[PDB]
This record gives sequence, structure tokens and C-alpha cells, in this order.
Amino acid sequence: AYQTIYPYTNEVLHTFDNMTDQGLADVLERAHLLYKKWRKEDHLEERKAQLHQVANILRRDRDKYAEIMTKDMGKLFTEAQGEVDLCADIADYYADKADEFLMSTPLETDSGQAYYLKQSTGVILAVEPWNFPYYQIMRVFAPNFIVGNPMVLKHASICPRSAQSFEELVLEAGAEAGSITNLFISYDQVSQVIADKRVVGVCLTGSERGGASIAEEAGKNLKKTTLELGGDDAFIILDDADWDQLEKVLYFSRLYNAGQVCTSSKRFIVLDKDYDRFKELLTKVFKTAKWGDPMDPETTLAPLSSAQAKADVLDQIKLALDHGAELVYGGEAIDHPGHFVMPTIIAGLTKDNPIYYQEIFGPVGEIYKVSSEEEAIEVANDSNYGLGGTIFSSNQEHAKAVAAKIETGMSFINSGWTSLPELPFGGIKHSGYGRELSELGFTSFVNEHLIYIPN
Amino acid sequence: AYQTIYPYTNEVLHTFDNMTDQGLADVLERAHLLYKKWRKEDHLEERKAQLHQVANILRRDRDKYAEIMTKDMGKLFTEAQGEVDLCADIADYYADKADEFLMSTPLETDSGQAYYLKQSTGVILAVEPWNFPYYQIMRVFAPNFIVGNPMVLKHASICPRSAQSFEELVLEAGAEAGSITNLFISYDQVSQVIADKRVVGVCLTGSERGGASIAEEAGKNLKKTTLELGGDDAFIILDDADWDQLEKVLYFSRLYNAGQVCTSSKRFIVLDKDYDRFKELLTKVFKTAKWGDPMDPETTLAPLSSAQAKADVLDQIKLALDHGAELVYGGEAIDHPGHFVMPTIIAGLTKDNPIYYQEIFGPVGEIYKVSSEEEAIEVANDSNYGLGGTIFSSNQEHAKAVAAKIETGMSFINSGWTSLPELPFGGIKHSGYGRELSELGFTSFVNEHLIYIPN
Repeated sequence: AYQTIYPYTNEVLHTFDNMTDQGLADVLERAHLLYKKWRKEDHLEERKAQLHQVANILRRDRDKYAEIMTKDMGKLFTEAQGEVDLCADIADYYADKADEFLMSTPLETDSGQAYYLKQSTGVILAVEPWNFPYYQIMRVFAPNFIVGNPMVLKHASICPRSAQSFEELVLEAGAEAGSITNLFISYDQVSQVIADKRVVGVCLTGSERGGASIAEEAGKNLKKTTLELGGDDAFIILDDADWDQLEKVLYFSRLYNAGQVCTSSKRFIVLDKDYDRFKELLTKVFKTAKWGDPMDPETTLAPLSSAQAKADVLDQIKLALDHGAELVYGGEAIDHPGHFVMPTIIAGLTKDNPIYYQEIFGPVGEIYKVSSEEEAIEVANDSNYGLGGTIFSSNQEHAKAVAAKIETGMSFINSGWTSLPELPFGGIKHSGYGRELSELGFTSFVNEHLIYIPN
Repeated sequence: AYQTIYPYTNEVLHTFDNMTDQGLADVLERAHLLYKKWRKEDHLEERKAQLHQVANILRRDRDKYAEIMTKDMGKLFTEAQGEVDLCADIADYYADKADEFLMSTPLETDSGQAYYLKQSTGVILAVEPWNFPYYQIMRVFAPNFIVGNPMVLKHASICPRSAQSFEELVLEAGAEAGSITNLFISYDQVSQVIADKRVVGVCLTGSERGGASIAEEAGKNLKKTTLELGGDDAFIILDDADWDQLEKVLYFSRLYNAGQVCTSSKRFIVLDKDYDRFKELLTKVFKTAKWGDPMDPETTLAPLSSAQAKADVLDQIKLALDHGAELVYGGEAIDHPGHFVMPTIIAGLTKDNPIYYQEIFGPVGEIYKVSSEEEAIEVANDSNYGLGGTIFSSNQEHAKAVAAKIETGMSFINSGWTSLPELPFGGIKHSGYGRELSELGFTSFVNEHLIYIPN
């Protein structure tokens, strides 16, 4: 069921009715007709103006949109405002790069004249998670809206108000009905949408289980897909790391959004000589956390998104300890109605311990000890994920060399994760395939139409 | 079973045994280790020199490789020689472009420095068809080899000698064992390969059925894929078409490789005023066909690839006629042990006729009649396929404007299909997704690894 249940009080705020089969059919036909309209007639200029208007409205009513996310999945109101700003940046970026990104591409050949057009393909289905209600949508809506692919959205069950308000936001900006439509549907209906001839692609962000189910259904129907899955990013601290700068990013690196970030710095990798120093520094940092009302500007740690999320993180901590891990800090239950989990630090992780290979979507620092840089690289790559990662070193060329050896899609030098409109986002292995954002994400669902005239 | 049965005499020449579970396991491990070796050490220059050597050997022994394709699937020896020459060009092209294509790409950002590397990902599984034994393989092997992705191949059951000899060719070029390995496996074993963690991607060229099976399996395992499926390309003749130039390309457009080409000109779309004239012309061109021994340089029409192929084409022709189509030329059996089908032409096709929407992988010309350019476009787009197509017009500007309105991946002006290393190849709808060749095909299974350094 689609419901808004405030993670801070655990009170049901809204309950939405699921979309009917007839409604779904009407939505797909409307989207398909809109696709044909944009395919036969050039309406790019209008879409550009509309996307800029989406950005204007977000600026103006930022606090309202920020509060909706907080009440939906519990993130700090201040973090929610930051999320809105990034959405404004993404919307404006694609509106500005439109003409450039859609330009035809000349091809070098001495046999004749050749180039390819970048054309739209059809209706795109987007399946998104709750950790960044607006950002997850905008990452794919903005580029596809500009190319001309109408979109249908299946958002997470716990952030229906965010999903619904995004659709209303685009309609308010003046976009034609059908540009994007939220779908309060079940898993079976999602299968029907993917099997619908009017839908030409699927982009999903979420868990491996959901990804495997959606990709399997898409493959059976010959629909292209892009998958953005979990991560268990390695944060590697080399011997020449600047610890003054290190202390400044630690809180953000693992406790931002209460650790519910695919690119969170889940696995800290430190050298023997810095091991004790780091355990003490991370503990000092985690101790500054102040949990409570996410709407209060003083709160610096939000409650997890749901009761189930809290239960899973707590069980993972228990599992780690039961298999030999060492409890460095926290691990103490928080007495409060909200889904709170206190910052916790575990170490003494070994390959025979299950948690060594598991992603923990919570405020849990994990410390891995290595004796050399080569050992650091080995541990970083001994993972089923390959999304992000950080290399901390005062020597830029050194950091760049080590980063290249990490089997992952993204490497952040001397900093936790960052996402910007101009930077491609995506990974490898179980983190998925394909990319979102930049010009790379822009063409995921565009048809490169070759035009060839031989001499 | 994997067997070489000469289409001209229907004589079984070779019978190969299937690879075992252990053999498959040994191959995957070897390929996986080779991937690691190339990822840890720089062996690009050697791979470049080795790819050039593959081209040199193909050049030197062109006739032996050509005859192998002729004996496997029956194409004209002269055509087979042409395929080899294209393979030589594809090989030389990626060897020469290697450095340029692998260069790191700078990303413009005002927040700091950013760029992304083009790194290898792992072992790639290629599934190929018999229509172009060597070209189908080279299209994907050349780019992935340069990238550093070892490859495993599952080729068609009727062209095992081609598959086996291609592996021997790469070995003879000095490439390390495992660079590419042919696999005489079953469909079940193909599923195991896709589910093996050492395999990170799958590129298939073939029928919709095979495509859906492999893509569905890949999706379930979170593996990225590219699909090059069939086509039912429209060959549109506009009002200002140069009929002298038209007559020169017609034979090739539909009878090349006996019509067994995905980008064959299967649907001729002509205006009322030109209808009768085109019927006469196509009939005149088709009458020049000389079927017989494909090794004979006198032959201009080869037998189909198998008895089943022949049976399917003949049934499609019968189906068309039973539903209202008109027989304009041919349609009579050829008495000979070979799998021969004489050039046939049908017209009077209506949307109510099943064949109107079916691809015919044989020497069957189909004529659609329209009254205007708008109708020509509607017919061309009223298809489940969208691979290639042709626009015939003396006014290039006009031809290009019309081509842009066709929903397909490629448009050839005043000529039938053509494939070059520098040109991207692929389509939309049931024709698949993704592109081969060019730079686009080069990055299908590349990990664009982002390196970001904030100010």
C-alpha cells in the first residue's frame, strides 16, 4: 500500500488509492500519443522553457517540497532543501544543454557522407527508490523530457506524496499532460507496463532483487534497461593523507541521510600505523551526532525511513557481532517512537564474516585494516559491488593512480560522494550497468539514426 | 548438433562434438584470468599488433576462409571473399583507433577537475548467426579485444567450421589463448554462461526468439546486453528518383546473400505513377539470376543456408498468396538437391495479410503501393521492425529530410545497405537496441570510470 508514515512519529499521514487497470491503459495511450506528437513536430523550445519553469517553481517553493520528503521518509529538512537545490541544478542543466546534446553527429569516412541524428524512442518507465525522492526522479526525467521520451513513474511505496507532488509540479510548470505520470501500481502492473508495446525502455534505481525482476521482464520483452543498484564503497586512506581535511568530511561521508546512500562510505580502509588513530577519530566524529525531530535545524541525525529498515540494520549489526566482529562504538538502542538507530562502529571484519560483503543502509561505520597499499586495493576490489569509492591522499597524481586500480564506476578524491548534473553516475558488477546524468545518461534511450550517402 | 552441411549438395562434411561442463568451466576461468592480467598490466600495444596480424592473415588466406563460409552456409564464394575484406578493414580500424578510443575523456565542471577512463569490465559472451559467419564475429571481437575484454563465442549450429577456424585465426595471429574461445554448447549451457559471475555482458545478433531468451536470462543475472535482431527495411522510391541508378543497385538490394540479410531491402515502397514501371523493372532484374554451384564464379544466386530455411521461405510465400497477395514473378520450385529458392516477387499486399508484417529471409521481392510521400512514410513506419531502410531520390537534401521521418536505426540514400567500421549499426523496436561498430560499439561493455577531484 502507498502510504505516508512519518518516520519520526510513526503516524500515518496519507493513504493513496492504487491506479486501476483502465487508468493505467489511459495513461499509456496518452503518453504514446504525446511521444508521436513530439516525434513528428519539433516542440523542444517549449520543453526547454517548461523545464526551466520546473526549476523556478522548485526554487520558490523549496521548503514545501523539502518538508514533503521529510514527512515521507524522514530525512533532515536541511538535507531535503539541499536535495531540491540539486534538482533545480539538474533541470536547468539539461534545459541549457538541450540544443548541444541533441545536435547531429558527423562521422568520418572517405566513402561518402555520414552522420547520425539523436531521436526520441518512446515511453520510458522509471522505477525509483525512497532515499532521494526528488533527485532520483529528476536524474532521469530531465534528460528524457528534453530528448522527447514521455515518462511513467513507479516510485517507492513509502514516498507517495513526493511522487504525486512531482507530477503536479511538472503540470504546474506548463508541461503537457503525459510528460511524466506517477503510477501507484503493484508489481504485477509494473510487469504489464514493461510488456506494453508503447513502452520502449526501463530505468531502475534500487535493490538487486528488484533490479533482477525488472531486468528479467524487460529482457523477455526486448526492452533496453539501465540499472543503478547498491554500493559498498571503499574509503581508502593512503599514507600521505591529510588528516585535517579527513576529519572535516567523515561525518558527511557515512552519516549523511543516516547512511542511506548507495555511495555512502560504507567500508573504511586504513593502514596499520593509522588504525588506532582512525578508530579514535571516527568515534569522536560519531559522538557529535544529535538525533531527534528531523524538522529541527539542530538535529544532525535523522531516523531511518521505516520500521523495517531499522530492523534490518539492527539485525546486520547483530549478525556482524555474532560472527566475530568487534563493537568499537554505539550499538545501544534508542528509546523513542521514531525509527532511530544510533551511530555505530564495527571493526575486526574478516572474509568469513557475512557482513564483510553486505551493504548496510544505516549509520554504521566499518573499519578494515590493511598493511599496504596493495592490500588496500585488494580489499576494495574484493566486493560484489562497484559503485563509488574515495581515495584520500595529499598527492594528486598518487590518488589518481590508485583510483584507476579500483574496480568501480566512480572515484572521489579527498572527499565523500558528490553528484552533479555534468558528472556521470553509475557502477559495475552488482551495482548495475549504464549511467545517469551528463551527456552519457542523456543518450541512454535515444535512437542514434545513421544517415549514409555513398560517393 | 554442430555440423557443416554444404547447402549446394546437402552433404554432411564435418560433425563437431559439444563442449562439456568441465571444458566450459576451464574456458571461463582462463578467460577470467586473462581479463585480470590485461587489467593489471599494460598489454595494449601487443593486442594492437596482434589485431593487425589477424588482418594480415585474413588478407593472405582470403580464399581459404571464403570457401569455409561457402561450404558452411552456402553463400557465393565471391561474396564470401567480400566478407573477408570487410573483416580485414574492421580489424585494422580498431587497431589504429585504439589509442584515440581509449584516451581518458575530460568533463567540464566548475566545481573542480573531472574526467573518466575507458576500462575493461570482464568476459563477454557473444551469440552469433550464420548469415555472415566472419563479419558477425569480427564486429564484436575487434573492439572488445582492444578494450581488454576476453570473449567467448556461441555461433550458429550450421557454421561450426567458421566459428572454430576464427578461434584458430586469432591464435595464429599471436594472441593469448582465451582472447576468444569458440563454444559448441547447448542453449542450457548458454544460460549457465550468462549466470556465471566471470561473464559481465552479452551481445547477441539473431532472431527475436533467441534475443528474448538471452536478454531475459541476462536480466535475471543483472548482465548488460546489446541486441541486433532482424529487420524488414523499407526501400522508398520518391518522385525524383534516378531510375538508371536504381536499376544498378536493385539486384544487390534484395538478392545479395540470397536475401538472407537483416538490412535486405524487403519492402519496396513505390508511387502509383511508378508502380507498373517498377514491376517490370524488378522482374527484369530478377530474371538475370543464375542459380547453381556457389563456388562457380558464374553463379549469381546461391541456395539458402538450410532445408529448414528453404521450407520457411516457401511457406511464407504460400501464406502471402493464400491471403490475397499477387504473384508477379517466379514462385516455382527448382529441382536440385541444393536448398534453392528462385527469385519471387509479390505485390497486392494489404495490412490484413500476415506477410505484410513478416520478415522474409529469402529472395522474395515485395512491392507496396502508395499515392504520396506521406503514405510512403506511414507504410515504412507501420512495422514491428526498425533496423535499416533506403530513400531513393536525386535530390539529396530531400532524401535526407524524408529519412529523418522514418522510425529506424539506419537510412541509406540511393543505395542498398552498406556496413563499414566507422559506421554505427543497429536499430529500434523489435530490431533490438544498442549499436555495433564505430565508436559506439566500442564502448558497449566499457566501464566509464569517473575520477572527480573537488576544488
